[PDB]
Amino acid sequence: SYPCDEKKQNDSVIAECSNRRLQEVPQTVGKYVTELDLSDNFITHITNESFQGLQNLTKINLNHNPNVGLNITDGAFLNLKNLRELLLEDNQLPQIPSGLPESLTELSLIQNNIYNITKEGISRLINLKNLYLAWNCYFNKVCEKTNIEDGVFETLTNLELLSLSFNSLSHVPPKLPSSLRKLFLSNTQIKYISEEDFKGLINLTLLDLSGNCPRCFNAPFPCVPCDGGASINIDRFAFQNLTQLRYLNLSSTSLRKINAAWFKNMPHLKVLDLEFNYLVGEIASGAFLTMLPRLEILDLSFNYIKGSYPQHINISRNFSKLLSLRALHLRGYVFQELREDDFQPLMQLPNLSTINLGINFIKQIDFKLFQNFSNLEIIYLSENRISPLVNSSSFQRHIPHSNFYHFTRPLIKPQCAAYGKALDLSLNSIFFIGPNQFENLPDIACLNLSANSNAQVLSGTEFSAIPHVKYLDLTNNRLDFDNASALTELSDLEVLDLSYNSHYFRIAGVTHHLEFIQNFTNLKVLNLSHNNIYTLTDKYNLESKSLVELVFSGNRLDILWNDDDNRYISIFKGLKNLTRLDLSLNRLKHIPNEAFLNLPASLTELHINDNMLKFFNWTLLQQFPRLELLDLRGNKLLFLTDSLSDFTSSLRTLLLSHNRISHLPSGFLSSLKHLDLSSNLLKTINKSALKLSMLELHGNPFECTCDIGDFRRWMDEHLNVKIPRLVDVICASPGDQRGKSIVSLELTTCV
Ligand SMILES: *[C@@H]1O[C@H](CO)[C@@H](O[C@@H]2O[C@H](CO)[C@@H](O[C@@H]3O[C@H](CO[C@H]4O[C@H](CO)[C@@H](O)[C@H](O)[C@@H]4O)[C@@H](O)[C@H](O[C@H]4O[C@H](CO)[C@@H](O)[C@H](O)[C@@H]4O)[C@@H]3O)[C@H](O)[C@H]2NC(C)=O)[C@H](O)[C@H]1NC(C)=O
Ligand SMILES: *[C@@H]1O[C@H](CO)[C@@H](O[C@@H]2O[C@H](CO)[C@@H](O[C@@H]3O[C@H](CO[C@H]4O[C@H](CO)[C@@H](O)[C@H](O)[C@@H]4O)[C@@H](O)[C@H](O)[C@@H]3O)[C@H](O)[C@H]2NC(C)=O)[C@H](O)[C@H]1NC(C)=O
Ligand SMILES: *[C@@H]1O[C@H](CO)[C@@H](O[C@@H]2O[C@H](CO)[C@@H](O)[C@H](O)[C@H]2NC(C)=O)[C@H](O)[C@H]1NC(C)=O
Ligand SMILES: *[C@@H]1O[C@H](CO)[C@@H](O)[C@H](O)[C@H]1NC(C)=O
Ligand SMILES: *[C@@H]1O[C@H](CO)[C@@H](O)[C@H](O)[C@H]1NC(C)=O
Ligand SMILES: *[C@@H]1O[C@H](CO)[C@@H](O)[C@H](O)[C@H]1NC(C)=O
Ligand SMILES: *[C@@H]1O[C@H](CO)[C@@H](O)[C@H](O)[C@H]1NC(C)=O
Ligand SMILES: *[C@@H]1O[C@H](CO)[C@@H](O)[C@H](O)[C@H]1NC(C)=O
Ligand SMILES: *[C@@H]1O[C@H](CO)[C@@H](O)[C@H](O)[C@H]1NC(C)=O
Repeated sequence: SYPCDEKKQNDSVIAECSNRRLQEVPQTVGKYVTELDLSDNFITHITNESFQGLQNLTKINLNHNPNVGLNITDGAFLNLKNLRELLLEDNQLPQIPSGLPESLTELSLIQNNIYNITKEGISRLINLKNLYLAWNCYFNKVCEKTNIEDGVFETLTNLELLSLSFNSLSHVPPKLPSSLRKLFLSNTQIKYISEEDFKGLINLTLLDLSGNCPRCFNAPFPCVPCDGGASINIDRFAFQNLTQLRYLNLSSTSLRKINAAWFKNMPHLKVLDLEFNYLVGEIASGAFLTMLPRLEILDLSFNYIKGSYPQHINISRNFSKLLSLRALHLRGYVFQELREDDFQPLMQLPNLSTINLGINFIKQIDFKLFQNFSNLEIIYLSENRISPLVNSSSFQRHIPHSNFYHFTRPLIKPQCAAYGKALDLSLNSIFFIGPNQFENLPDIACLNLSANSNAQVLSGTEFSAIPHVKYLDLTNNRLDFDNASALTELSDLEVLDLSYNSHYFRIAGVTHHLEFIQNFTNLKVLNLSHNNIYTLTDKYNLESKSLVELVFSGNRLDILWNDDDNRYISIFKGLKNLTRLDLSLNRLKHIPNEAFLNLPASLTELHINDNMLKFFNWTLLQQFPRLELLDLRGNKLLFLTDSLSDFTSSLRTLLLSHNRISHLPSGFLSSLKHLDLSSNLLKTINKSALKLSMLELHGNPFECTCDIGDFRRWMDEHLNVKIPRLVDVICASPGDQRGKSIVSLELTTCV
């Protein structure tokens, strides 16, 4: 299957064929295909010729064509009347391709030049459930405003989703179809919303009016405010008939007042986005809060008053009325202290599991207040000013197809929250953890203390008040490991991340003690990456009866092993239950044979990539019966073993990309399902016949003489072995040949 990778399932077959440098649509496309993917190519012409009696095709993706306009022939797709989804994004169009099929349910024309939405190109469409027209006249192109001729949509009676964001409309278009469920109009330069704007949209569940009269604060053009920094103006009766509304986005509309009356007839509102407005007032005395007993997510982030740095956050009593609230986002309100009384209104909300107070520059917090909550699972306090526990103004400056407006990535890694209540204190000033640092905290399972300039010597008492932490993140600090009892008070610890604490490890004379590792009975994952460890004090071996994974990259094994009295010859041996080991980025030029033999026999996965090894004693693989993955990418390897099977019976994956292998020997030979030989120095592959699902080869300098026949043969016979990127497997020589994919070859002249 070339050049498109025909993948199968589920209950339909698709031809993955994008980003292959195509100038055209291959005709040689397996019949009876559900849909085709042709995004990210150089195609420039779409025509009747283009799709011939495909018939079967339901979906077509032609986005990003070409990667520098796109020419399309009227009625080009009509030959396909089973076409339901058509994607034409980033194709630089200046009009809605005329003559479009009526079988379309979904049509995307995002990121194009279309400034006129018309009945000729649209109204026929009829079966459209989803229509996307975002990013066409987003000043400038140049483009004054988007023009929608009156009634273009009313004939689309099955229209469930209409997206017109990032287009200058000035006014909401009339004659909208009552079937609408989602209406996106973010950044449409609409300043006034009238009573009649959404008159008959009785089925709306989502309305996005964000970025209209934005609060540009600390941003330049294309961010453009309404004259005099005025907020969007919404009529009192603008939403009286939108009783099905679940999601309302009013982020960055420069609102100062929220009219409670807008919500009288909106009992189902689950999500309300009010980020990037000027609502500190409303937050203190907002009547609109009494109208939302069913709200689950309220985002009030970045509503700070420039230059204001109040002592306390002023949260209205009415917050107590948001009985269905599950998450409250209060980033960037900016205040100095959080007292138990300040959060009174929220202590009764039964479903509140997430409180986000990131970026508030809070100096003090009465932590006992968190114990008075029914369901907190996530306490996000990153980027605050908590100090070790023994003003009047401030200068805070803030600086797709995607959004919601809140960094949709989770607040805490999921591998961490999964264990329980999570507390994030990263990016604070806990440069030293005091004796009462964590007093009065609920039972925390997940804790992040990353990036706090902490240079202390942990001694075994710092976490006595929260001894049930399972996942502890101590990355990016300058901890001084000079006490064997460090962290032993966390008997339940399962994941410990000490990455990026190189500062004391680098200094000669300072002592380093990692003995605490063995004291944990349930420790599973330990990451000591990027610590430049090159010596240990007194106790030279890491040991754990439980540890399963050890990430030791970015340290200095070259020094620990490559020199010495064999002090660290058995450094990892005592990791009796280890299955994964990362030794990348350790500047290894040579591994002592006994050093390698002492790695735990229990290993199933070993990474040694990105070192500088030139030889590898394969024979050593004999002592690793359970070894399934072996990674050696990014080295300087020269030769391969001639008898691989006399050493391994379990190896399944072998990664050797970015090496200096120039000759693949006889064989091999095997449980080996994956082999990566991409980016090496293979001029050609000698016959080497024969159970493997994948073989990577792009990047080698192949010699395209008739010798490329044995191999060329090989592939033809085995379409059962995936060769990702055949397109990139290229001829290095000879010169007429060079640059040509080893399959494009006009072999015939070979006779
Ligand atoms: C210190 O060292 C530790 C340990 O290695 C690092 O933490 C690990 O980080 C790795 C890499 O981020 C994590 O692996 C990732 O896990 C994600 C979540 O997995 C869960 O959910 C999936 C399905 O979503 C299940 O399959 C799975 O069993 C888990 O329940 C995955 O989503 C990630 O995606 C992977 O697969 C996709 C396939 O599409 C690929 O696109 C990705 O590239 C990737 O291969 C990935 O598997 C691992 O969870 C971490 N361990 C822990 C305990 O957190 C630290 O980050 C490191 N510290 C620093 C600073 O580097
Ligand atoms: C204003 O707030 C709005 C209310 O939340 C925001 O609306 C959201 O906008 C985002 C981005 O445009 C949409 O997210 C996308 O959704 C599609 C659809 O995926 C569907 O299928 C997947 C299966 O994989 C499923 O998991 C989803 O739940 C969907 O059913 C995705 O394909 C995209 O990758 C992306 O996630 C939201 O869907 C949309 N919310 C809703 C409820 O429709 C809006 O973005 C905000 N405005 C701005 C300017 O930020
Ligand atoms: C602890 O918080 C830190 C800081 O926010 C997180 O580290 C960042 O992680 C993100 C995404 O993984 C990266 O884009 C940043 O570069 C990281 N910054 C720093 C300072 O390291 C970290 O992921 C958090 N840890 C957990 C377990 O949630
Ligand atoms: C819109 O709201 C007004 C308010 O009186 C009401 O009279 C009208 O019936 C509503 N329209 C629809 C279609 O529900
Ligand atoms: C504890 O929570 C309840 C609300 O559930 C509240 O009445 C009480 O005042 C809180 N305790 C303190 C000390 O704030
Ligand atoms: C909210 O909390 C109540 C009481 O703990 C629980 O019964 C309910 O299921 C929770 N709501 C959701 C949506 O999980
Ligand atoms: C570790 O720290 C504890 C508390 O400071 C201390 O009592 C002990 O002497 C230190 N040294 C060792 C090796 O445990
Ligand atoms: C940790 O293990 C070492 C060596 O077995 C032992 O000396 C020490 O008492 C242990 N520490 C704790 C807190 O259990
Ligand atoms: C070995 O690792 C496995 C997998 O996490 C774990 O279940 C087992 O308890 C570990 N062994 C010991 C001795 O803790």
